[PDB]
Amino acid sequence: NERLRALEDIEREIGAILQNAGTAILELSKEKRLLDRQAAAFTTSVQHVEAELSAQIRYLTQVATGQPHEGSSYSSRKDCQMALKRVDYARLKISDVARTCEQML
Amino acid sequence: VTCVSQMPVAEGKSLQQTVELLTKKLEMLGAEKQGTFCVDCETYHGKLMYVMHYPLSCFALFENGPCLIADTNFDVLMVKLKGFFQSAKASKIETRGTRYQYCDFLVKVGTVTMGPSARGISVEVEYGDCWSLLLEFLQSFLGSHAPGAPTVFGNAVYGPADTMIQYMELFNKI
Amino acid sequence: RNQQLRALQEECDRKLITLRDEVSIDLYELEEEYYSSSS
Amino acid sequence: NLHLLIREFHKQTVMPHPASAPFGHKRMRLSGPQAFDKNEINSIQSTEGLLEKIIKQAKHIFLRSRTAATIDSLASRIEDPQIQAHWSN
Amino acid sequence: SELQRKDALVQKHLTKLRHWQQVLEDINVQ
Amino acid sequence: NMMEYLLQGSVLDHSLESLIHRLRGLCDNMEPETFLDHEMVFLLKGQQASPFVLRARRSMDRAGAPWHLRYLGQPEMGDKNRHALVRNCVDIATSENLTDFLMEMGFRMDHEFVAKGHLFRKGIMKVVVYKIFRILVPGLSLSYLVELSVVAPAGQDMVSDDMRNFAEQLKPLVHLEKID
Repeated sequence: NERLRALEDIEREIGAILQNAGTAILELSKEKRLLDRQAAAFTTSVQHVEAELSAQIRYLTQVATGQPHEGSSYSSRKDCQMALKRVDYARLKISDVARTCEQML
Repeated sequence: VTCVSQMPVAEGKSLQQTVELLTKKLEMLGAEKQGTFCVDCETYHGKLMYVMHYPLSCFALFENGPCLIADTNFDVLMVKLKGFFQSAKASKIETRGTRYQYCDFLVKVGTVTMGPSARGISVEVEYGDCWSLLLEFLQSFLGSHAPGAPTVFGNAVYGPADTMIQYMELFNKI
Repeated sequence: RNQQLRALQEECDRKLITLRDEVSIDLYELEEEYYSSSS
Repeated sequence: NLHLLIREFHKQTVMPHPASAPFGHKRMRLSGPQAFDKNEINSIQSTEGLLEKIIKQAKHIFLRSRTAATIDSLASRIEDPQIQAHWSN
Repeated sequence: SELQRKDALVQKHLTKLRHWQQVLEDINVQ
Repeated sequence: NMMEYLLQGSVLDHSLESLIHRLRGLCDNMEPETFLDHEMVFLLKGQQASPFVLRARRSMDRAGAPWHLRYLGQPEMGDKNRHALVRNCVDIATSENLTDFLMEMGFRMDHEFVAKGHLFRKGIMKVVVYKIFRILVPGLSLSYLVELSVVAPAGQDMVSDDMRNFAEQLKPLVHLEKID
């Protein structure tokens, strides 16, 4: 939920920062300079991805042979569909009763 | 719940003849067919080898016996502690009979276990004290018999197994 | 999502049951008013 | 019908509360302490599906016949004491 | 009097049904 | 002939969150939960020289739960590349039943193992992790123990390789096996 989305956003931001640092290093070392030293840090950012790789290497890996999270748990979804259907049926019955009452006048 | 039970040891005609007469009297009373929950009575002992069954059997070692597990668990415990108990070698008898549910009242006729024995008439109450209808039915069912008086009416809540052990205690009677 | 939809269906069931109770009071009232007169 | 069948499947999937290895339903172990001659047989499993929907339709047609009897009494026994009914909840 | 009572009951039932329609639309709005 | 092939594995206490999440992902239960009870060992063996265990645990969180006495003996030394645990036997009893039988047959409270952990289920196999609590009488390892237990009759050891493969599926967690 929260932690999974946070780690995903963190990995996405890490990839974006790595791409930006690579582009900046290319633009700096292409033409003209001490700032090019920070370009080396871009390579360090690449190592961060490797750490993420390590983070993916020594990750959960529950089975690594099948798919986890058994069951879509959509029984609740089906129950909600039935509830909405009952609500619609009640609305239809109420509309019929209202038409009958209006005809009574 | 745990209702009384006794064994009027009749004679004169025959044991099977007396059993048939009691069954005919019960049928005249309106005993409906309800299967045959033949309750055995085996002895190996101060433990026991109670095999009476009420769709579950158990042996009451002492203190009326816990015997709260299923029959398979009890048999597994017995076969596991083969010899580790003090209760294999005594006479292993088995009583039988039919169980008829007249109307919210089941009656079972425990026949001769090893062959020398009586036919114990066992009844089952609904809620349970509660001897008014019990006595009204016992007097209309048999004659000078069915005294009962188990370890009941003391208040540990309608114990059947203690009554069954009391009935099996009739082994030394013959 | 499971907890969210469980709360949603609980709210829906509560609303439907309140609707049934109000309609029950209404039907009792109207049936008493109707059966009191025979045309 | 859909809700009953999916509830059946859901039940086929409550937890057994296993300690050694029950992996079943507490109704199975309840026969041990609490002697059940025929209760445990009735509490194990039963027939359902088409029969339950059929008897529900039977209840429906019985309600329809009761309503028809009431309407016939109202239309015919009008000068008679007007019988008054009230459904349950 | 019977007609007036019937009309009053009908008006009350119609008001209740309209209120229930409104709250049902609101609940379905989610 | 209900045998057992339970493997003895143990997981560090710090590595719990990832472990429970891995379990609930792969297979733990339908909304899994925990348990709470207290065990005790009864020792009465003069000629057999073998204290026969009896798990008269009372699930305090459950109301009227039957005492699930568990005996285990005769460790099977099959050497079939599996755990081959001792033959087990379960029996559900009522309140004070185990105490009454310990008083009648004659037992002695060897020791007490109060543990607590989470529940897990699979298709056939079972697994459980918990932690013991060295508490007083009215109330010593403090380590989660991941045991992959399979209780069933003898059969043909067909589920043995299946359980071994499923345990290897959780290799980043533990490497469970038998004991001496």
